[PDB]
Amino acid sequence: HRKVLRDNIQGITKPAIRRLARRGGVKRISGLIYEETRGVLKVFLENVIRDAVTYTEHAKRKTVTAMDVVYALKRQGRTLYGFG
Amino acid sequence: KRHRKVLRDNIQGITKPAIRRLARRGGVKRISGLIYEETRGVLKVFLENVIRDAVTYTEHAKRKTVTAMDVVYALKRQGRTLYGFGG
Amino acid sequence: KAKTRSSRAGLQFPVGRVHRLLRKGNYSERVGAGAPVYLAAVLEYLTAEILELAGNAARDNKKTRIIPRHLQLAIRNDEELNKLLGRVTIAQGGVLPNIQAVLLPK
Amino acid sequence: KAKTRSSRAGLQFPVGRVHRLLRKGNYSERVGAGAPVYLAAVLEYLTAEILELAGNAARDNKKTRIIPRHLQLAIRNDEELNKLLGRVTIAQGGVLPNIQAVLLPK
Amino acid sequence: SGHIKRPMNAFMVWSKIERRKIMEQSPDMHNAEISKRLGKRWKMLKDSEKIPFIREAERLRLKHMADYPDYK
Amino acid sequence: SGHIKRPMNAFMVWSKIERRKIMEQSPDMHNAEISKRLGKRWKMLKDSEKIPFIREAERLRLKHMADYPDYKYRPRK
Amino acid sequence: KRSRKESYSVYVYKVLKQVHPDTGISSKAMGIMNSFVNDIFERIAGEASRLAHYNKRSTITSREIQTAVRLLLPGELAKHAVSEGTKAVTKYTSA
Amino acid sequence: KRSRKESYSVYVYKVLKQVHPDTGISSKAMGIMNSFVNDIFERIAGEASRLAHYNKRSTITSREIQTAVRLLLPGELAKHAVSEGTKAVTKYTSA
Amino acid sequence: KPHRYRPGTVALREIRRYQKSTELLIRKLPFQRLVREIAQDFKTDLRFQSSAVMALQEASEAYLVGLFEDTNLAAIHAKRVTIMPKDIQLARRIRGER
Amino acid sequence: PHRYRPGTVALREIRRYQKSTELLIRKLPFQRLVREIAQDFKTDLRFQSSAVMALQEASEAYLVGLFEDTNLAAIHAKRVTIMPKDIQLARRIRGER
DNA sequence: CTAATTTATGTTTGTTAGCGTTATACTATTCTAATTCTTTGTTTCGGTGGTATTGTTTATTTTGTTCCTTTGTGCGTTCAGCTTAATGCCTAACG
DNA sequence: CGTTAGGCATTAAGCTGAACGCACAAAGGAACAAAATAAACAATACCACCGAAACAAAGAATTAGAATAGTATAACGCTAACAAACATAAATTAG
Repeated sequence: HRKVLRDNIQGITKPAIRRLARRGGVKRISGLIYEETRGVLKVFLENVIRDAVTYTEHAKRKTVTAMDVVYALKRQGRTLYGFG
Repeated sequence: KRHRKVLRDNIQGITKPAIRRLARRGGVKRISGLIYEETRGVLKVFLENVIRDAVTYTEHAKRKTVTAMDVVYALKRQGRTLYGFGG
Repeated sequence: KAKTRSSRAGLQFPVGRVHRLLRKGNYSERVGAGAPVYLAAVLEYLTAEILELAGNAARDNKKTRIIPRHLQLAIRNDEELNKLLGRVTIAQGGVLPNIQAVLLPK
Repeated sequence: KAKTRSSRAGLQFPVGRVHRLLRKGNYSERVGAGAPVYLAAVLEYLTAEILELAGNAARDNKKTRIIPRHLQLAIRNDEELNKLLGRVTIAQGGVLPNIQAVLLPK
Repeated sequence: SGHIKRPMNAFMVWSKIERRKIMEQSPDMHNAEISKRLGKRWKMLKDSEKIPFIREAERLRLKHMADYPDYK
Repeated sequence: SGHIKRPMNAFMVWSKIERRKIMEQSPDMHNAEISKRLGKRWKMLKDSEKIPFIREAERLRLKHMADYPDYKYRPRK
Repeated sequence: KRSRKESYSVYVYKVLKQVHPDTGISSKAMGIMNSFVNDIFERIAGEASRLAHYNKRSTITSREIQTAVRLLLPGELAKHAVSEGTKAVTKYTSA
Repeated sequence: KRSRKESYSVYVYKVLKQVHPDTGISSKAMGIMNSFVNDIFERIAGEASRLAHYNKRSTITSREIQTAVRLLLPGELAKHAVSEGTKAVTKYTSA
Repeated sequence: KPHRYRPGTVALREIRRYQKSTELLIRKLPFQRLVREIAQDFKTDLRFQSSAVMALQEASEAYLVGLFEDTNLAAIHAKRVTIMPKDIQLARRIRGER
Repeated sequence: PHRYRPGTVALREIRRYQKSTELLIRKLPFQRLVREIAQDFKTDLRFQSSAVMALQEASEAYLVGLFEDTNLAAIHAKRVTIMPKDIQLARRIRGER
């Protein structure tokens, strides 16, 4: 069950970025939007995941629940409704 | 030429040079003439918010005056904490 | 014969549970007896305001269930509930459908 | 002979006062004895980081006093102290002097 | 619990009966290795040997569409 | 305009006559610095030198109470 | 014989049947309503706690809750909630 | 015979004389440092309280403070502060 | 001769149907792989609940949709429709992000 | 006569006021405005002088933050000036409308 | 410049790590199903550069307008010590 | 899981003298501010374009779903033993 991962930021694809953009009301999307949006997503996930990891490592636990992700998003001021 | 006095309209007290200075502090090279009234309204609603919160604070304590700590606590809740006026 | 505290106030939310959560939430050492009655009152009124607009949205959509798309619609269409829940996002809620007028053709 | 708890840790901030504020701040029912020593340590280090940059700013300005303009300069010029105090404004502090490069003439 | 299950395809019922066969002939065998061997043998079968299983799966598909015609 | 002015105390009449003195002896002097210096000198005066001014202010106070005996301060908006 | 989840799920349904008898509700929307109830409870109790601390009050009474309601809830929601609350305490004290 | 203001004014000056012996400080900057100390104390104690609640711990020990320090303070400030803290508890426990 | 639409004509219909629909627009498995890729660097060998990755996906989609709304506001303000990365950096800068 | 170029005095005032930490709002008119607005919420509301000083300081900070964001938005749109649409955008993106 | 506020010692107590067990959801595997991402060839349209008009800001001078910093006095507001009823928390019981 | 009857010990309403805070008297240029103006440079209106993004069809390649087994792990309950609150005597310190 040991494994290392790499290059998973290409897994969030460009016609899957275009749908997140066209939900927000965007009518035209340039070509260089994608890597910048992937980096924005990367730093946001890095902040919230580091917060969740510190939350779960304080509890002497080994898995990541959804409640800790909710607390991590609460600490950034983006509260999530729907998980407890 | 002759001085003009207008009843009430306290928002108007915030003069036009005292707003050009606020924008020069912000690093602004040019200000159009339609900015002063909009900035007056912005300042008005900001003070309306903070003052209403501080009034509810000092009214909960049954105090007729508005101390500084009440303004600190009213500004803390909007995400703009004041340093220097006591905790 | 004795009657419950939730219906002593004539409400639905349990006064005892909010009293217990105010105690064990570590907000003060003591808590007044009017505090949970008030808090349950404002809570029940608040969820009444949510569910009434949600039912009107779902009946406006010719549906019979409340899915969270209806909750997001009922919250984002309001003015003074949008200020209460402006930062909060909603799971599986979607957005309020509105398109900028310059994007639309003439 | 007995020695104070602030210098038991070899610090300046009083362990007893932060212990009392953790007690009376109503954060928990109990509090560990290492909590105030840790909190005073991080606090003293934090104000050391502030005052060192403030003294370097005031000595850089050929002044001998710390006015809050120096504190605002020392906080806004830093990277990881600007994130701690990004929302906080400073009384009589002024701004960090920086002008956009397109406003400046060529 | 009310959950409608997916209908079985050819390989699932084939591996079901053949795994029951292997578990009644062989003791002390781990099922992941069983399924590895069953996939290996199913890929070395000729297509001439699979038409009963795919036809039976097609019968389950027509039974499923006749049982739920407005299903999506 | 009908507005009753406040009566002068000791320091106001003292600074009035002494500021007139300074303005007849010194040209090109700003009045804020004048008043700063006048407050400084009034706080380094001994109390033995101020009794005429406080007594004159007390005479103005008794003249004010004899001029308006039914007077009470009423702040308005 | 599982330990039971303490939640506000029944009372949201009771309120819904008081206000809307015909329409049903999902389960995930009920979880959303539970999370919303807990969020608002946390907001109001936190403001009441810090108000009792700013006035050095060791007891949170209904005044602090009323002030916190006037603080958080904007617009007519504030006065509607205060009217509901005072109606509730008058009901609770009259009995 | 006035009642006395409990504040952190002396210890900021002690730290300043430890770190910068020549330069003085104003009074309003000392008030700013007092407000900053109280702000950071509130942030750290609030995160420690909510962490003890999320784990159902009734006792705030140094672990919660350490986790909250790693939460709030970004960059190298976090590990520098943790090293200072562990140095402090090793000093306090060795004595 | 096949019939072709115009650029933008299909885009409004897509905007409407995605504003109406409430599902997630990025697949769950690449998000699982990316979350497990990122969370190696803080502590290796973490198990992620499916509900946790779903909650992260919900908040991720919400954050990016809000950021793209602000991006469209800024690009419209500069009299553009085609958004650009400087609009993203601006809308992050104004927001208090960086 | 030798008048300066348009903006050079503005630049010198930019550097002077940014180098300065002074309060740019006169105290009496701000006192009048504060005691005029606060009467609408409650009557007989005297203010401490520190409270109105704090309000003036915080409004100065809020406005200079609003104005640096405004100038960011105006520079982004290839404009040196400030128009009120920039203030609208900077208040909208900050999530204050 | 001496009250007062932190520090130390022993006691109770109530919290928590250690341990066992077990259940339970997690991870991996292998199949089909479906669906959607990427390539490649149109096609059409919006960001960007370049020029010209205009409209409005700025910098300046003149002329009012105010302000500012100084101490004592009057009056309204708050606060702190002391009284005193209110009340909420704990226990025992009940449903 | 939720409610209810009596102590008691803590806590907010009540009250008064006292201390705080603020306005304001004169002054008188200083510093500020409003108003009118020359014009100069910035906003903007318009036009061309070209390459950049959208659209489409095909296939590939990926995810979805399910059965399933192991399986690390997490969530239950006893138990000790340990650490923290509490009662009571110095001390230094500090506003």
